[PDB]
Amino acid sequence: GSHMYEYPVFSHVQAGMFSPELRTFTKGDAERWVSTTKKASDSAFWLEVEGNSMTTPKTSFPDGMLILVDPEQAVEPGDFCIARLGGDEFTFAKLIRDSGQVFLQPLNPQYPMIPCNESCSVVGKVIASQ
Ligand SMILES: [Ca+2]
Ligand SMILES: [Ca+2]
Ligand SMILES: [Ca+2]
Ligand SMILES: [Ca+2]
Repeated sequence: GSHMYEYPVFSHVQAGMFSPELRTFTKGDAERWVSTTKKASDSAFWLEVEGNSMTTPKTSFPDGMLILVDPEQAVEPGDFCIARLGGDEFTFAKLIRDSGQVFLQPLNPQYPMIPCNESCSVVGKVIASQ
């Protein structure tokens, strides 16, 4: 007699003009809720992938896919995550170790890898998709 879960879907828009991979949360409550078997913290939420920066040329997050983000789970190289850059804008990428260096790597080679040091902090771990 297990249980299923449903988390809020949060909206976000392109942060800049020529950087679609950079997002910003929109003002407003959640209007949509998506279910999953994935047990997560009460801070967890979904984000709709909008674009192809995470679409591979076999893990791949095509445009339109929903991803479950849990701010309460620890992230390490190898995990996919949401990272805040600058303090207000965020991006969805794989956290990796490039020759010992920590970078955010989009799955679509067309987008640049970004260092995660000072103006970079992890928002949450991606733990599921729909
Ligand atoms: Ca909590
Ligand atoms: Ca779309
Ligand atoms: Ca570990
Ligand atoms: Ca899935």
